[PDB]
Amino acid sequence: SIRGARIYGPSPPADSTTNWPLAPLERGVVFACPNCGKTTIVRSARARKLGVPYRCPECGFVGP
Amino acid sequence: WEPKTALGRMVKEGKIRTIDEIFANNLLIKEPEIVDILLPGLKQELLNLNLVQRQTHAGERNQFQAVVAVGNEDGYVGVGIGKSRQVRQAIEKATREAKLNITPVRRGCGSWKCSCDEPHSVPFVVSGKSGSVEVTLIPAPKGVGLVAGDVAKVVLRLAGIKDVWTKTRGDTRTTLNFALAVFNALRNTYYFKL
Amino acid sequence: PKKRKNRGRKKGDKGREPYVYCDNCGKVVPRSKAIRLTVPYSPVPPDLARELEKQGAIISRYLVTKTYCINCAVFFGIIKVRPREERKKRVPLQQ
Amino acid sequence: PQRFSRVLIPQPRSRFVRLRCPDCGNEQVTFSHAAMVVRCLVCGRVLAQPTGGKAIFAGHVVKVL
Amino acid sequence: YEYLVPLEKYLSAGVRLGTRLSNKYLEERGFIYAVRPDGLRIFDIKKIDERLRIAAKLIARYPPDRVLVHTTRPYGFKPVQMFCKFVGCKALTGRFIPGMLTNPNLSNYLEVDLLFVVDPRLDSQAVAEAAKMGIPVVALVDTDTPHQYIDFMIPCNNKGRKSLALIFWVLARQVLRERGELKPDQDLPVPPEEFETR
Amino acid sequence: PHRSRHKKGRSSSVRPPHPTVPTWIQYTPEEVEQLAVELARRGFPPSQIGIILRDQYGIPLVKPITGKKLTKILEEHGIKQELPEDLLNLIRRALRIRKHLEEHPKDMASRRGLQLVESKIHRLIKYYKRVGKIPQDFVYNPEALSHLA
Amino acid sequence: VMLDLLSNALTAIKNAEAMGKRQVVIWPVNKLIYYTLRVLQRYGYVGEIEYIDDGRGGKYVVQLLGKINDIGAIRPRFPVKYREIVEWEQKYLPARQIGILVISTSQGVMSHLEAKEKKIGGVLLAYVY
RNA sequence: CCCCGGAGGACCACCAGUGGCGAAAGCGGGCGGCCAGAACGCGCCCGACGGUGAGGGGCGAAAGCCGGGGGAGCAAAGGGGAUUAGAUACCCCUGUAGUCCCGGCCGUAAACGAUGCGGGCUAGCUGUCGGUCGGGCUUAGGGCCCGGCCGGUGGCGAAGGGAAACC
RNA sequence: CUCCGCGAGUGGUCGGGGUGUUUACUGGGCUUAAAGCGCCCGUAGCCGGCCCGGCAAGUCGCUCCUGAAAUCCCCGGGCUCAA
Ligand SMILES: [Mg+2]
Ligand SMILES: [Mg+2]
Ligand SMILES: [Mg+2]
Ligand SMILES: [Mg+2]
Ligand SMILES: [Mg+2]
Ligand SMILES: [Mg+2]
Ligand SMILES: [Mg+2]
Ligand SMILES: [Mg+2]
Ligand SMILES: [Mg+2]
Ligand SMILES: [Mg+2]
Ligand SMILES: [Mg+2]
Ligand SMILES: [Mg+2]
Ligand SMILES: [Mg+2]
Ligand SMILES: [Mg+2]
Ligand SMILES: [Mg+2]
Ligand SMILES: [Mg+2]
Ligand SMILES: [Zn+2]
Ligand SMILES: [Zn+2]
Ligand SMILES: [Zn+2]
Ligand SMILES: [Zn+2]
Repeated sequence: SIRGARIYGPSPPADSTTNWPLAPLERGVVFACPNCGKTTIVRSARARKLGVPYRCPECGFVGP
Repeated sequence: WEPKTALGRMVKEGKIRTIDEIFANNLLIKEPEIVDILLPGLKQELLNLNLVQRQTHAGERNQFQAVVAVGNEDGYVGVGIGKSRQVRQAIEKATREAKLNITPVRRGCGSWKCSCDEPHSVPFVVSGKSGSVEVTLIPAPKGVGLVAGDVAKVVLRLAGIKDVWTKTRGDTRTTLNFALAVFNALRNTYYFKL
Repeated sequence: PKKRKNRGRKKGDKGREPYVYCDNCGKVVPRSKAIRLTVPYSPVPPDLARELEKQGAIISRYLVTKTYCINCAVFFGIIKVRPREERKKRVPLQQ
Repeated sequence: PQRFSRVLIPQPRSRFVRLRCPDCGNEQVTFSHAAMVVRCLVCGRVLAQPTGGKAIFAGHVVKVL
Repeated sequence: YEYLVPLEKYLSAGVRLGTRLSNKYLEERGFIYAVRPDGLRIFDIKKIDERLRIAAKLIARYPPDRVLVHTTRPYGFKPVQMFCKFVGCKALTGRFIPGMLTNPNLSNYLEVDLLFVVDPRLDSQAVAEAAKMGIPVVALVDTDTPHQYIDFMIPCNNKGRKSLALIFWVLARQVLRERGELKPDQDLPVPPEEFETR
Repeated sequence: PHRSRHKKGRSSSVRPPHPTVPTWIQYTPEEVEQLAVELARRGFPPSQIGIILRDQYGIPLVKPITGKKLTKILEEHGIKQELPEDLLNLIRRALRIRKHLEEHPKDMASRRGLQLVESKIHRLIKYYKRVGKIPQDFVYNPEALSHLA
Repeated sequence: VMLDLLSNALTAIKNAEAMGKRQVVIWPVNKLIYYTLRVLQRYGYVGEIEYIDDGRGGKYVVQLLGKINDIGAIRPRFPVKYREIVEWEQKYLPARQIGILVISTSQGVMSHLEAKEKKIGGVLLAYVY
């Protein structure tokens, strides 16, 4: 994959189900799990528009 | 200054002291004052200035369209456009939109003819496009320099890149589109699924 | 530039159309691209007070269709020059 | 049928049906989508009429295999 | 299965009545339960209850002032009004002014961290601004609604006054219980019927 | 037609992924072979024989029960077609089209159908000559091939 | 008419990854497809690989991990030498540390890293990054 | 103009649709005969026999040409009546090839979706056509309604693409 | 008059390459900008399903006999360095 490349800059928030990064000037959405509230759920704008499902690592809840 | 918009309130209250945290947590900048607060070392350059006219019954009504590139020379760049009846407020509008549209740029090595682990070039091969100008940025060995066009060199230097190889397609004489495509590629460095 | 996605005529997946002849005209076009406006039609309108329910006088009405090319359809006001946004509105042609 | 790249394991949508002839009473195995006139093997009466889809059965359906 | 409100109240308010359209997305999710021989879509009332519960937990975790509840449907003006009066949220019935969330130079420039639209197919401007700004969105979706930019959806009959009033009363009661001003036994000071618009 | 058709259908039978002997079958493999030879002597072609076995006799597939194919069984039991079944069918179709074209010489649609059928005949002859199932000197002469109709 | 199952499967994987799906179903398949998927899973670009025994040759259900930025089969299948590996490396990959070429060699299908380790050559198959 | 009769040539009104069939050109009254090509359903047969295709072919609107028949309506050319500065046009009356049929030649068209043919993958919503399956009803019919699949045919529109219109 | 570029050179016209992703293998385009033959059948050619066994022709690895010298790239040395 990546072998010893040290890539600079701030790191982006990673989408919690597709690893699509919330890039600068595009605003995703970060919230807490609606069923538990323990884990965080991150949705990039692409996944929000496409309606990509998300799963809680702790509970078995799949939301928009 | 009044910290209109709540992000500006936190930025003037010092709860956010660095520009890196905004782009780390996906925060949207709606005001330029946050940018001048968090990046006092911001250099702005006038990349292009074209005269633009509308036809009317009494004759053409001219307006300046100024393109401005802002950058910290350390991996932060943005480009903005401003149309105004006079050049001064046209440049002011372009500077404000550049400050609003500033974004981080990922840097590194990755050229096959280099081994240094410095931010001198782009980390991987990236592409950008604006209308029909397509610009591919390629990592280069250290010491080569900027091997792009002049406005591309200005944008890359403002973004804090030392060496790169470019591959362009389409009419690069459209200075606005060339600048926008280069800035688009630099912003597309963050769309790479690492 | 290509105006309309229809080609100006809702013809369907075919190669040639049977085509018709225009009224007050003959420039015309095929079965599609022509206007087929229908009117109720009856001889001697409002004489029903002085006829019909006088004598025995049983009248008849006959729905009638008139076929027009684009030139006549614009000429008798059955078609206007709508804006680009309103070009895709589906309205009936006043019966 | 559907696309073989979309269905995981494609299977036959038809079935085999056992029939009891109402005249004599012989049991027979017959394709559900019979593309011919299926007759009782003993008395000779018609047990299945072919259509464009599932065949029409004249004998009692003992069990669908 | 144990219900937030009785099944008789649910099936009298008609919360599980869907539009006769198709929705492959909702069908795949499983919020569609049964279609009659007249083409009417019926939701799963159990899934409706579980999504009401999880939604109430969602609004409970936010400060009520930073939650904007909006509808343009006049049928939803009243239920959202009593819901939001009893919770304490920026409310908005009527026209969502464009630029309220995107234009900070506007007089009604609100700042919220959660948006709750009654119907996303009609309240599109609020959903569009929420997508542009990165604000979480909750919606009472049925067969006709577009699912884009909705972080949480409750498949329910978001058309009828009775269904809207019952759903908003249930949500207000559960959000009050989760906040802690009500234990799991009490009800609101007013019945569901006062939520229904006139 | 073969190229640029208006429709491209998917109609075909979906068999089990690995066919096996049916548990309910009342026919042994040898009885299956005798039934096939009976239908062959009656004169049905192999496709029709398979349909007859599936429908009247409830034989789902000859290959799982007997381990052979229907034409292989017929070949073993003294049944050998002059030409392969599909090639013979195409030749008979071409002969019928030519007989029609004798009395109707202006049927251009029929002429195009005949061209399609004859091209199919040529492709099948190329394949069969390559695999040796027909003599390498075989040539499609409709005037000398009238006996197959 | 279907010609190259490898390019078909790789482009199907690319389409599913662009749509952000969790799993992609691959029909028809061959051993070359299986070994390519094995190399991808070994380098982490592709997750779990489940075989399905439908009667028509088999299917592969592949889990996607959000790791692919671009995939594709190099066609034509160019014969490459060990000394010639590096120019194809620079031709198809971004960065000297990112991505891998897939090569079919006389010791089997492997990555360009393993080919350079073994000091061999072969036929180029695909690229991943 | 009306009625009573006869003769002749063309076309197939409404139903009738971005409806159907066909490779394209193209095909619209009914009945019958002879053919062709698809879609659908199938645990039927063969077992890769496939794609595309230079060169080489065959089909190919209208007008036109060669020979024969026919000729109702229309009608290039032409004649006349008007209009105009002029009017060898546009309007009116008339009118011949031609238009129709048979055999052949021509081989062209904005012959257009200005979009070569084959195969795979990639949100959906909606009208309609054919087959088929599940349920409900029944003008008890080859019927109607809802849902699924397959295959066409339109509209809007994810992702993506584009100089943009837009696909 | 004064300044600029190169300098024992500096200019003019030609031809080649760059320019040029305007010949496109890398690497272009064909709805409307130039560009899908009016449509179809098919020869050569090119491109072609899956599994198993044999070969080892292409392919890959090593090695040998070679591919004159000069020329080209790297290294050391000798002309005062340089050539
Ligand atoms: Mg035409
Ligand atoms: Mg529907
Ligand atoms: Mg061939
Ligand atoms: Mg061909
Ligand atoms: Mg040719
Ligand atoms: Mg003619
Ligand atoms: Mg005459
Ligand atoms: Mg006349
Ligand atoms: Mg053309
Ligand atoms: Mg184009
Ligand atoms: Mg070009
Ligand atoms: Mg053109
Ligand atoms: Mg064409
Ligand atoms: Mg030509
Ligand atoms: Mg032409
Ligand atoms: Mg060898
Ligand atoms: Zn959870
Ligand atoms: Zn370096
Ligand atoms: Zn007219
Ligand atoms: Zn019987």
